[PDB]
Amino acid sequence: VLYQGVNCTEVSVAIHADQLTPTWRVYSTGSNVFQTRAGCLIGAEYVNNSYECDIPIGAGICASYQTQSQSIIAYTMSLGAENSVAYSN
Amino acid sequence: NSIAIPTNFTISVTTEILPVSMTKTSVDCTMYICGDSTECSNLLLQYGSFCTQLKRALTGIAVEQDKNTQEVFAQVKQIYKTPPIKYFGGFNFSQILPDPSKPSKRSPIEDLLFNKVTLICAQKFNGLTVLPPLLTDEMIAQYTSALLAGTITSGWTFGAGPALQIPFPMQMAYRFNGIGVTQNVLYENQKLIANQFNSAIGKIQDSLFSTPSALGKLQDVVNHNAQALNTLVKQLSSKFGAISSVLNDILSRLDPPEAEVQIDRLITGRLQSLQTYVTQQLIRAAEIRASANLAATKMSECVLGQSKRVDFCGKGYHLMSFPQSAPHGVVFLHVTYVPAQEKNFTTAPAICHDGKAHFPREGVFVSNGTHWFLTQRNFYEPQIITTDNTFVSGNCDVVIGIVNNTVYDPLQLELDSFKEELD
Amino acid sequence: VLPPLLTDEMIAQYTSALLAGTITSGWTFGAGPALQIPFPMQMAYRFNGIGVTQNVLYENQKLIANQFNSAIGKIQDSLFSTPSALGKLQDVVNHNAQAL
Amino acid sequence: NSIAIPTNFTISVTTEILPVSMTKTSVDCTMYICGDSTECSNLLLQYGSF
Amino acid sequence: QQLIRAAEIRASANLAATKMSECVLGQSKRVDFCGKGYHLMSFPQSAPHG
Amino acid sequence: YEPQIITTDNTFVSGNCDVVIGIVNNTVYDPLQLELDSFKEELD
Ligand SMILES: *[C@@H]1O[C@H](CO)[C@@H](O[C@@H]2O[C@H](CO)[C@@H](O[C@@H]3O[C@H](CO)[C@@H](O)[C@H](O)[C@@H]3O)[C@H](O)[C@H]2NC(C)=O)[C@H](O)[C@H]1NC(C)=O
Ligand SMILES: *[C@@H]1O[C@H](CO)[C@@H](O[C@@H]2O[C@H](CO)[C@@H](O[C@@H]3O[C@H](CO)[C@@H](O)[C@H](O)[C@@H]3O)[C@H](O)[C@H]2NC(C)=O)[C@H](O)[C@H]1NC(C)=O
Ligand SMILES: *[C@@H]1O[C@H](CO)[C@@H](O[C@@H]2O[C@H](CO)[C@@H](O[C@@H]3O[C@H](CO)[C@@H](O)[C@H](O)[C@@H]3O)[C@H](O)[C@H]2NC(C)=O)[C@H](O)[C@H]1NC(C)=O
Ligand SMILES: *[C@@H]1O[C@H](CO)[C@@H](O[C@@H]2O[C@H](CO)[C@@H](O)[C@H](O)[C@H]2NC(C)=O)[C@H](O)[C@H]1NC(C)=O
Ligand SMILES: *[C@@H]1O[C@H](CO)[C@@H](O[C@@H]2O[C@H](CO)[C@@H](O)[C@H](O)[C@H]2NC(C)=O)[C@H](O)[C@H]1NC(C)=O
Ligand SMILES: *[C@@H]1O[C@H](CO)[C@@H](O[C@@H]2O[C@H](CO)[C@@H](O)[C@H](O)[C@H]2NC(C)=O)[C@H](O)[C@H]1NC(C)=O
Ligand SMILES: *[C@@H]1O[C@H](CO)[C@@H](O)[C@H](O)[C@H]1NC(C)=O
Ligand SMILES: *[C@@H]1O[C@H](CO)[C@@H](O)[C@H](O)[C@H]1NC(C)=O
Ligand SMILES: *[C@@H]1O[C@H](CO)[C@@H](O)[C@H](O)[C@H]1NC(C)=O
Repeated sequence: VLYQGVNCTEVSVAIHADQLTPTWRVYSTGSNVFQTRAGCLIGAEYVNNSYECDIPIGAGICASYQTQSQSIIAYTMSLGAENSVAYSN
Repeated sequence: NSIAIPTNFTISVTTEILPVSMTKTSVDCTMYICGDSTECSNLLLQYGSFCTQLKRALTGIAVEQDKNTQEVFAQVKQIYKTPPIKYFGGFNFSQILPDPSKPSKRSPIEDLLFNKVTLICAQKFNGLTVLPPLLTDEMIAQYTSALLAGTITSGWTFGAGPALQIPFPMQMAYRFNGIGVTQNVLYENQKLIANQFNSAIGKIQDSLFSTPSALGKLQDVVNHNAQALNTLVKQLSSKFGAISSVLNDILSRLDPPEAEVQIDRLITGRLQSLQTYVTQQLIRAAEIRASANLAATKMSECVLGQSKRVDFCGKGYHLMSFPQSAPHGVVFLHVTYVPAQEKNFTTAPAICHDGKAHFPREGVFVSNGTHWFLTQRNFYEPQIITTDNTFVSGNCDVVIGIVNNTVYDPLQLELDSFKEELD
Repeated sequence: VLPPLLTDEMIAQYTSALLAGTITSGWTFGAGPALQIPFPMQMAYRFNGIGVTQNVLYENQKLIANQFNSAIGKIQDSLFSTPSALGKLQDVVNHNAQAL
Repeated sequence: NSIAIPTNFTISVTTEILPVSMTKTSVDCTMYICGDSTECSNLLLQYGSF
Repeated sequence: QQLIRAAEIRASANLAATKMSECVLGQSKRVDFCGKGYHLMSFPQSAPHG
Repeated sequence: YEPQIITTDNTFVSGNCDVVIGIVNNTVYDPLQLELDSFKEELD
């Protein structure tokens, strides 16, 4: 889930205080809470590896279901492979 | 019988600014109409799926805006990089290429464009939110850099197959042949052309920096979105015939029946305000889509190619274009060939030699008062009239306005140089 | 109803300028300064553009001029005779009138 | 192995008609809804900036 | 309704301007863009609202 | 890629050697002169 426009600290506090309006809870264990510019993403593990975008989240960040068993992984999307052109005179 | 032919030329750079994307908004329909009020929400349920339709319309717009950005900028198969030595025949691209010394890795022109146009939605935070773009400004800058590196090092090859390196002056030589000017014009005048290009780019920076209205097309989009949201928020203060604009006061003083009447008046007014806002956003989205489709077409035909369409890629004969990223849009720098310093020459449709009509193969017959020469149409370069430069079709009498002049056949003179006496 | 910013005379002047430019300079005036060229040579270049050699125009110049003049006369007869020829503009006028 | 090639040609002129502009209109909102009526205008003010 | 009509007229005007630039001020290789046949040249004429 | 011999028919001449930046030295073959040479120049 993505809580849009909110800090992960505010969401965590609202969870601990039993203030958040929806009554469902995501496990929200270690490494599954990641702060994006779009909002607080809970239930996805951020990886440094960049991959092509699958499910867009926002502000450059995408997520997909990957084998690492499998889980939902959040990542910064790749724009393409690099190709340095052998330019010369 | 009078034709004017350029004896010089100017390399000109013009700027075209196009919107690509619109601010992506979302609305919590229930919070806007019936914020923190159960009674109002229950009355709102009797109007059917209006909030659902409004949500779908705004979601569709947001997705469309990401589609527009993706279609305009993500047109390159690979992220291309320039060589470590920024030497391209004497052409200076340092003002359009990314500057590695600054964060965001944008070019000087892109920084100017970003500075001229003006995360947490502290303002208008009444159930109205703004979603970030899917691609960040850095990602757009990377696509622009890849497109520039591709164009500079590979010309149009990378846009229709694999990227193939070519020296930049030869890329220009082919672009000159495209407009209809021979390669030797570029090579003999290569330094002049590079100097005119560099001057034109400096003028682009001075023009955009000096004139505050240069980017009005993008600022108008930002301002119209701001006005639409300021109006939508302002409408919450209207009473629409109710005793009060605040639902909490209506519920605080009145019993359910009267509160329901006053709330229905407010629900009707707020719902009309949201329906108007969404309709306006859909119309604006259609306009932005058309602009984004034009920008993508120009990206493909002006930057990844060379276009023969008049005024499509700027005024003059098109040579090449360079994209630059801008907030909510794209700026194209169009490099064109502009004829200059024309001279008036006498012309003729054909030359009569020995009863035969000679026509130019690739050029125009001109006369400098006393002598006839063949020149290319877009650049004065007189050449001797020969059997290689012209073709023969029909007799002399048929062409209207035909003139008498010698057509030189190199073969016969060469044969005459070889002794005909034999003994 | 607000008047247009450009009057019908101003639009006619722009059209006349465009016709004078095209007729006397071909495409040169649209991408740089206007350069005069004799009209038959402008057509010769237009023929090369489509992929027909210049001698076809010059040998058949009178036929081409006659066909052009005939076609223009036919344009006037077609537009004058058929009341529906301009429906695309009349529909705009009618839709604005219906809306008001 | 058969190709057809023109031996003659015709110069043709066709007509294309395109709209460019629409009648420019303006509306006095207050006069249309509440013409020459102060009481109606005062009620109209409660609907906000329509 | 006027905004929707304005969008349609804008699209038409943009097409007319493109045709003015590519058909009248140039020569176009685009099939059927500047009429049927191989394009030679075009001439504009003013008309009410178009 | 389709390599061909550099000839006076494949290329055109404009200006002298010195003006072009990066010009290289290579033979340009003129078929006419070789053909002429095949036709006996001795005459006797
Ligand atoms: C390609 O062009 C750039 C400029 O367009 C050349 O780099 C240097 O850019 C600065 C821009 O600021 C030029 O002016 C400088 O301005 C500051 C004040 O802003 C002043 O304190 C400096 O003394 C200088 O005047 C600078 O002149 C320019 N360099 C030169 C040699 O003119 C870049 O060198 C060009 N690349 C090549 C390969 O020529
Ligand atoms: C075609 O036009 C170009 C310009 O559009 C001509 O090049 C220009 O030639 C003039 C005179 O030679 C240059 O002016 C000189 O500039 C130097 C700069 O240091 C200055 O010291 C001199 O006192 C004088 O002002 C001008 O800069 C130059 N422009 C460029 C861009 O190089 C060219 O000669 C013309 N060719 C023909 C055949 O007409
Ligand atoms: C190619 O086609 C054109 C027409 O599209 C041919 O020109 C036409 O030739 C005929 C016969 O020579 C002309 O008809 C004659 O017109 C005169 C007018 O005074 C009339 O008195 C005669 O009794 C007869 O009707 C016709 O007008 C003419 N069309 C034009 C526009 O000039 C041309 O000959 C054809 N060429 C070839 C090689 O097939
Ligand atoms: C037209 O051009 C021709 C050749 O381009 C000019 O003739 C040359 O003029 C120069 C003048 O210094 C002489 O040195 C050459 O020997 C001339 N060559 C020939 C073949 O005549 C001619 O003068 C030019 N005329 C005008 C009016 O510009
Ligand atoms: C080009 O030269 C030819 C001759 O080679 C000219 O033809 C002559 O024109 C005169 C005009 O009075 C006639 O009397 C001769 O009988 C013609 N001779 C031939 C062989 O045709 C022709 O007029 C010249 N054209 C121009 C424009 O000067
Ligand atoms: C191409 O060949 C010419 C000679 O035919 C070279 O010109 C000579 O260059 C040397 C360089 O030191 C000079 O000393 C000679 O005086 C030049 N002679 C002439 C007649 O110009 C030219 O440099 C060669 N070019 C290349 C790239 O090798
Ligand atoms: C969230 O709050 C912490 C509090 O220390 C702050 O450091 C962080 O920058 C905040 N992030 C956002 C996105 O608001
Ligand atoms: C191209 O030539 C210039 C001449 O100054 C030189 O500095 C540059 O290094 C050359 N490029 C390569 C790739 O050798
Ligand atoms: C064109 O050149 C001729 C001389 O060749 C001159 O008489 C005429 O006035 C010139 N026209 C213009 C517009 O420069």
